[PDB]
Amino acid sequence: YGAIYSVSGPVVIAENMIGCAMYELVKVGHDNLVGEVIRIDGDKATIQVYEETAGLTVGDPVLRTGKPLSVELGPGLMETIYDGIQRPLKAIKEESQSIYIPRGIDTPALDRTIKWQFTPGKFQVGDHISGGDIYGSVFENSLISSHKILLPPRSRGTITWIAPAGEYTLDEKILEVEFDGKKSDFTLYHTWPVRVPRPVTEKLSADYPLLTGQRVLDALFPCVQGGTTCIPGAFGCGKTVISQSLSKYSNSDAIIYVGCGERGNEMAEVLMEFPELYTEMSGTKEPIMKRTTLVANTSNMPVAAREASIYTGITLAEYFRDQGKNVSMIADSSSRWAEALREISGRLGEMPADQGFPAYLGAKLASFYERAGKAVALGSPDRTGSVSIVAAVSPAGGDFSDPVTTATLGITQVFWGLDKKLAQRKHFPSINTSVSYSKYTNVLNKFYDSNYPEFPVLRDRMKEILSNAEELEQVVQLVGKSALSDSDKITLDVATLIKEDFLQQNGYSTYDAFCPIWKTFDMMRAFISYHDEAQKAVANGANWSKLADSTGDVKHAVSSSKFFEPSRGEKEVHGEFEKLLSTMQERFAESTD
Amino acid sequence: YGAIYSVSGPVVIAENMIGCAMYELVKVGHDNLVGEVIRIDGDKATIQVYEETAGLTVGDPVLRTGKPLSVELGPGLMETIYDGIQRPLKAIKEESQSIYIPRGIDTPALDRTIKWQFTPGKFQVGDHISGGDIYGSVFENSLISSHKILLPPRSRGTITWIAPAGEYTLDEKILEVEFDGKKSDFTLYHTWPVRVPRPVTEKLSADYPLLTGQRVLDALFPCVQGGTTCIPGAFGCGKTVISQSLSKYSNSDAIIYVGCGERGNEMAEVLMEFPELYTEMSGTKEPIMKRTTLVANTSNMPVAAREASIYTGITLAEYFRDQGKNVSMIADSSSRWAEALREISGRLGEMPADQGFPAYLGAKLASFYERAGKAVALGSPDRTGSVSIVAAVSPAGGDFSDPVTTATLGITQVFWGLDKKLAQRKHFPSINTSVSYSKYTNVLNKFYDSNYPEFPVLRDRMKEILSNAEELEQVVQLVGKSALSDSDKITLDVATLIKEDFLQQNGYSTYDAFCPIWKTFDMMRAFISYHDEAQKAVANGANWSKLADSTGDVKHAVSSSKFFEPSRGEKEVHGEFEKLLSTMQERFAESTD
Amino acid sequence: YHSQVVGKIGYIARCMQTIDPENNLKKIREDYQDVLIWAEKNYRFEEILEASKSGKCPNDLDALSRRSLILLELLRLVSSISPFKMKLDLIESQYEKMKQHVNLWKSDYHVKLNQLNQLTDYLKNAAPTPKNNFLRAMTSVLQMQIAQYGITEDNEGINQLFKLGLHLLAMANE
Amino acid sequence: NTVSGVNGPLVILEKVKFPRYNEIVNLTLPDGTVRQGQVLEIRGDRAIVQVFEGTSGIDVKKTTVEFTGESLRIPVSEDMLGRIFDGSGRPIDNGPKVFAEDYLDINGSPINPYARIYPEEMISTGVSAIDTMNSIARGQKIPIFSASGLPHNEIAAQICRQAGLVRPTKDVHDGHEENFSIVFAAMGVNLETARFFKQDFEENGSLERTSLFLNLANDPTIERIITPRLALTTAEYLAYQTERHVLTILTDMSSYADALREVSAAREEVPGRRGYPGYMYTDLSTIYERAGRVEGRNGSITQIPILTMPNDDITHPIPDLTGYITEGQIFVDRQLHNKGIYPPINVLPSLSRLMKSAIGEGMTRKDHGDVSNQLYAKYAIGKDAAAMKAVVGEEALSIEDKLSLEFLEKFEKTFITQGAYEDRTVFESLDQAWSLLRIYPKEMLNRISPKILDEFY
Amino acid sequence: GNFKSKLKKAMLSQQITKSTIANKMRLKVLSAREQSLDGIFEETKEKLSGIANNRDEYKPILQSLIVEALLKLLEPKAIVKALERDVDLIESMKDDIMREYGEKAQRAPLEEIVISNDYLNKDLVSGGVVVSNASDKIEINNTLEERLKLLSEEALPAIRLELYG
Amino acid sequence: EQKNAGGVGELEKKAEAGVQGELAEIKKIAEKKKDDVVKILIETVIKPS
Repeated sequence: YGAIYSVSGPVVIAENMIGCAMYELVKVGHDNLVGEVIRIDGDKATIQVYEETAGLTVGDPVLRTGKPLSVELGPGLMETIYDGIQRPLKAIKEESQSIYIPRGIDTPALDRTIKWQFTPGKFQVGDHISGGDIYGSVFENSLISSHKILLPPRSRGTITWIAPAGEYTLDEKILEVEFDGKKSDFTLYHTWPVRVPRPVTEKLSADYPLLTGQRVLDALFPCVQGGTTCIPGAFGCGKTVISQSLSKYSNSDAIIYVGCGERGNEMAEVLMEFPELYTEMSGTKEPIMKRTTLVANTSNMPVAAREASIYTGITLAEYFRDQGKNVSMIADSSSRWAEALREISGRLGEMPADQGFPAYLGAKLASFYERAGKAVALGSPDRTGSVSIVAAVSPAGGDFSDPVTTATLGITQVFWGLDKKLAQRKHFPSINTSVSYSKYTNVLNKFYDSNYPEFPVLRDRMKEILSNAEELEQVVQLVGKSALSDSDKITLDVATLIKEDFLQQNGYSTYDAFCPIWKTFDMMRAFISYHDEAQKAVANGANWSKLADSTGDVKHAVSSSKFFEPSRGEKEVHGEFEKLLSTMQERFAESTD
Repeated sequence: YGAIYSVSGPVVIAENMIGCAMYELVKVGHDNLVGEVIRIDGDKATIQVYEETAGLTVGDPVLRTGKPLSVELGPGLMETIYDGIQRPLKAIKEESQSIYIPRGIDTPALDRTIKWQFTPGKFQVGDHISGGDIYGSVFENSLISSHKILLPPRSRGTITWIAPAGEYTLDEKILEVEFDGKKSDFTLYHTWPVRVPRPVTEKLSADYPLLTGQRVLDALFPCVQGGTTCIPGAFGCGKTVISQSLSKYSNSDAIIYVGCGERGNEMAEVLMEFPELYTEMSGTKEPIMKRTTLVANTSNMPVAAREASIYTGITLAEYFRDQGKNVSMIADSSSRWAEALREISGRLGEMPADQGFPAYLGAKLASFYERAGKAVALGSPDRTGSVSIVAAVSPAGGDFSDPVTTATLGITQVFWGLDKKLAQRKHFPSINTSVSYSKYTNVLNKFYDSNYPEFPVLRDRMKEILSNAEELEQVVQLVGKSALSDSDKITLDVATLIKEDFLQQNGYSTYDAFCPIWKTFDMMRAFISYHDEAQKAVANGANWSKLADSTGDVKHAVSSSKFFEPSRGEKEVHGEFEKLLSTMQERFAESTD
Repeated sequence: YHSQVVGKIGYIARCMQTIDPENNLKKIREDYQDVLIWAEKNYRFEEILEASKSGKCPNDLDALSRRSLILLELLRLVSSISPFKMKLDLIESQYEKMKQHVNLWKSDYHVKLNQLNQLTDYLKNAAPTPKNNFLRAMTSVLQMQIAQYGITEDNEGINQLFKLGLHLLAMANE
Repeated sequence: NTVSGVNGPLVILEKVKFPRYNEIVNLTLPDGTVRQGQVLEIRGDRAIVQVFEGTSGIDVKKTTVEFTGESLRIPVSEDMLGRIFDGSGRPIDNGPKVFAEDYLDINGSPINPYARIYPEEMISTGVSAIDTMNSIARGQKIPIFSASGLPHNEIAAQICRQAGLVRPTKDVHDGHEENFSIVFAAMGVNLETARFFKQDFEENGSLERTSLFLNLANDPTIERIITPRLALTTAEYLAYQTERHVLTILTDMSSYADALREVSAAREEVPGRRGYPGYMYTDLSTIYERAGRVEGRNGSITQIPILTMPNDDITHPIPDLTGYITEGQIFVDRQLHNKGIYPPINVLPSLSRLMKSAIGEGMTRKDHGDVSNQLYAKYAIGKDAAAMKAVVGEEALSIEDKLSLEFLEKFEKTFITQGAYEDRTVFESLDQAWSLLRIYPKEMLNRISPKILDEFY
Repeated sequence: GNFKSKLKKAMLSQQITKSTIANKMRLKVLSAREQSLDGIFEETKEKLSGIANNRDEYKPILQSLIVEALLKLLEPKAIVKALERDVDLIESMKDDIMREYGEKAQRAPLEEIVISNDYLNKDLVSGGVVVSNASDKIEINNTLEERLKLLSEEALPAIRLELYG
Repeated sequence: EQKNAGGVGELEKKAEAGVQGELAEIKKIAEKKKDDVVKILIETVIKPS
């Protein structure tokens, strides 16, 4: 077919190509290496390979398979690790004896000899089918039914053969579709392109929250299941602690970890720490390992796996969202995929337009966030699904106001602050009230306020108290303090306790890193009631030391009530928060007089 | 050999060039202008022209010499001025009647009309020889012979015929080498390319003290024999005064002056001021001009002489260090050679790095910085030599964030400060601890402070008081003098007296003379004893005006101590500094009671 | 590589033969027998380079540079003490004491030979005068006391004569 | 193979595409000297190679080229330690040939067991300020950041001088359960700074367990950048082959960034912003790809690169690109070096996220990061109190601002001040940090738990 | 205190000779192993030089190297340069090189073998020929000494591990 | 200081007497099986590599 014209870096150019697309995958070299032609100019097409070049010479045969290069979706996704193309690193670790993917060693997208339990769905002989419909199920990971059998998208017809219940393999057909003749046989696994998005029936608004396990995040703004939010990073300011605490504290049915580039210790520490740690929805054994999907790519891996890792993670998140379950998508980070696209653009020779980044990094980065969200599931059943996209951002263009962080912050809908200076005082993640915003607070306030919501009134006074504490802290150090009012000192003292009990958190404990929504709303309502009681008592005539000494054990119990966990009562609410209001009323009445 | 195909800008194209090497020096056209081959593409080679020419026709022949551009190594370099292209300026000044380089000239590499006295060393007929051995000597100075007759590098064999002592010329051969038959004859002068570094026998650590002759330079951070020093600053910092004072007041065997582009008056003032002064190293009959080599480079001179001036001066300093004598290389400045390399890179059409400078400036500066240093002399005799390169840097637009100052300051181990505000007070170059540092100051203070000197305690306390003087001046300027105590005023007056007495180099009656470390040790000990007596006298009750008026003639006598000549009763201790300790003790005793 | 070791071996053999041609330094000449063995017979550079590259001669150029520098310092100290005669046992004990130090040109023994070489070098190219006659007699008495007492002992007469010679050299013609 | 032309360090040859990528070739010049080179890029009917040692003496028709037929590999064996070797073929490095018994590639083509194992035991070079502020474990990439205007070669010489003495305290501390190996890789640095590090390593008595690699500053950037892959390949082959802990230092990254910026002047690739190429993350990640734990628990591999900031900014491509591949960073102090304190550092922007899980049991306490967070917040409060008190005076400073200001000077002049060859355990550094941390009351600290803070203060 | 500082400064000097002896022993061991490999390779070079003295059995070895260089060249015309004692064997067996080269490839037919007057020396190359293109642009060294020297870099580790292990 | 004045002779006695017997037995064992490596290297040189 084709011939290797020139090889420079990790990308190889092959000429003698006719009728090739921009997404078809072919084998480059004499070892049958995995690759995909991203772009082509004339007769020579440039294809990025998933392995490095360590002896590849020109004049090698390049034969295209005749179809697009994507990942295989089916049973065997959970309890597996893929680098950037869903390749078994455990098989290469035993066979090849190394950790990295070497040239000339390939593997499949899933297991072949592993048999699964096949169960028939709601289809029979002569029943109608469509793309994304529920055709069956897989009995693997028996803690929760996550493996759902779905048909390929853009393909419909009638079910001519209905396989019965029993044991089957991943290489034998059990279903056949007939729509104007025999189109093709269907197996337990299905193929789908990673560079092509998954279609849906219709988009819907977010009306369900997502428990991320953050006291300052859920206390500051209402969480949503299926929203888009960004997280600022500084390369060592508490991003991995919030990522591991957000992944462990997540209560979704599936976990999709997609890493374009990391240091390397976080991938092995997350995989080894994942099968020995129980989350909020954990079970007897394998609570995070059985329900989580591992797609980790390091900095030492190729740029093709790091660039295709976001497409494989978004395709796995859309595949898990198409089944009708709630999945949390954690991406870390977009700066590694933008750095890999800047390395591929620097190797190809494209002129950048992002101050050291690619010109299409803004549209390609903004298009990745648009493919994640809550909506109706594609197919005739029309199930309810959602995908919460949590992607971290970090500036690499040489400034904090670069176009990558501006496009990623403008395209996002949720705001999560993170400062390196505030994280050094043991207050990670230090969120900013002036740069924080949430658009789904009005829609989430109907259902959350319909159940038991009080987050808005204490949240607006908490944000105004944080802005007044920041303005008083900047004006005090700027102008110089020689006196202090009791109203600003009470707001600064309430902002210090709210920043200590809310901003202070960790990613390795559960006593001071786990709090319910009712306990956080009762603590924020108790702090807002104590701030309103101190502000109302200060207006009637009183001192600041007489107000703090009049409060006494109320602020020490409210500040010391953030290290416990729910182990009492028959619900999330506890009796310690209800008894603090009666002592806070007597302490507020005695503090005034 | 070749023919000129086209001439665009300062770069010319010559076709039919297949024997020309990289960086080979040849003559383009009939003018005999200096040039070098920078790049070659096929049969047509690109030759960059450095000399100014406005009569170069398209089609003129190019005559290649067959070797790269270098400098001559032999007797006759001292007491003569030469250019960067190995051309005599005195023969062009006498013959052409122009002091500068005319538009198109041709002369020999050295003076062939002056005979020298060649004497045989310890060699004999039938003894083995090697490249670098002392085969003879040439009498050039009244004290000792500086031009040592040595063999060329990468040459060995047996001495078949040894020439006797007498008068001869550089063109006539006096030595014959027998190795594997009749190889070739040797002469008094030898050639060496400027694009290849000379070899050495072995490297040694730089821990020997180098008497530069400056009280401010050796007082704060004195350099060592074989190190690298960088000095930044704007126009008007005293680079030619430090080069002439370092060359005349230096105690090394040879002085290397390299001009990388000046205004023109500084080279004539340094050349005429070099033989008009008297050397303080036991020498007469023009001792400063006889042991110093002057490289004349102007601002409107050729780019080949300015760019290859550091390689020719580093090659001559490497030959003088290989001969067995210690040589100190003073260059000012590398910003003209970096601007000439950026001008050649901009005219050649290559990709720059930042501000028009090429990316090879770090490797070119690292090659010249790696080519100099202290080590064992090459040859069978195993002599000891040293090469101390001191090159000042300047910005390209007025900022110190350029790659030349950052690469020269980062690659160097010793830094020399420069204050713009202190330069207005006639104290340029003034820096104590805030803009300069030295890694060899501990080994230099430990080695020189063993028997004679006590510089480490007064240098540490003077560095601490000089570091606290900036915070005392900033706190006195920002807040005021009411919050400051008498110790900050005494340390501020001691920092102004030590900075005015040490940083000041221009007198009011005559030029400053040479001063050793023993002379500056009495002034630093008198300033440390005056600061300790003034600070200790204020604790027991004493006015600041009574102590500052109690000092009196100590500050005026300490200022005029640098103008007087050394050896006024002793070499390590002076009689003038002894009265300041008794007067400070009498004023401190009278100020207490 | 091998040419520097062959040139250092031939220069060490020529310096060893020019140092003592009477066969009196058996201790210094015993350690230099491996370099004097190839210098005692006619051999080309290809035979010394082939014999040194095949592991049959000394190839450490770093140790041969310091070992040749110690023999050059001993030959320079023995040649600088002329016309006075030094003892062979004092020269062997001075070479053994100087060779046993961690730094050869770091002590005062090299500074005393450099000061005597600068004092004799300053008077070797000067006319007859009172400072040249007094410095010549002080350099002759310093050469006789340095040849008789050695350079290992730090006597006050050698330091006073060296300080008087350096103080006389530091003066001018007025 | 006849060369058509030569532009700078790269040479263009006219021939068929018989050789492959990374194919070693020999360039025959007319001056009686043969040089070796590696093909950086291969094309159809042409090849681009870079001279490893010099570029002077390249003709068009008078010179010829020949292919060796073997890839660029460095011979590594079990006898490389205890002597000076080189991988560039130079006779001034104590032998140009190592004479190893195994042939391994410089890019990890045969094996690369890294990036798949977490750290288990902690490591300490003997600095209470560096190990106390940032938790360094076996297999973590803790880089030391430098700046233009400070002695980074003295800090790298102190880090190389500290190698060999921490191995005896590491066995008694239970941090190392095998032999210790040292790997020295020099590329782009001057020979004067490398000679002081070799004389300090030989004077310290640790040259037998360490191997030195000498790379000159007058050779091409492909040889200096290729030397760290050979040093990391020899350290990974020695760590995986013998089951020992290998600690490698790579200085300097600025010379590798300048060599990468000077490269690609005749190839089809173009440089990005600031003169450096856009694919510098892959070249910087290739040296860090051989770092980490080994497969099967066969020893470990530690890498500590020394990078000097030319602009003094934290937004450069070398520290910004190297900071993403590494974990955290250690920023040195330029003002602390002028006062006479070494090794000066800053705990304000220096933070490690994996310092909690990287620390183990039996070699360090659990309250190390709790005192480090309060010490970093006290240092930032002392810097903000000094900056706020510098402008106005003694009016905007509070009671905690004066205690943080005195604790910043006492901690900067007490914990940062140490010797170059001195060593100390983690208990002595934690006891000195706990003793120096007792300058503020317990009612104004919130970066630690009350149970661990009440027991030890 | 001064006796302790002088005792430490006097005691710190042992590591230079203590490391220099271990460096000299490790350099002497590598010099002995390289001296044994340099004699084993000298015996292999003497056996290869003795095997090249044949006149009838040496034709397929040079014909296989000329066919190997012709298969890497892929040109229709190639000049074969060899020693003064090898052109007579290739001149009488020039059809076997074109038949064996033509039977293993079909991208270009070999129709002429130009044996010029350039004779290779016998003191630097013991047997073998040098195949080059007709335009003099690409030259492939197919000598036995170049193949043994280039193969010694990969055969030296297996012989070194099998000889000292 | 006497232990450092007398330690200058141990560099040659510790290096010559340290490894002096292994260079003869290694050359004897290497010279014994030299025919197999010479026959394998001679057989590999006579064919294409």
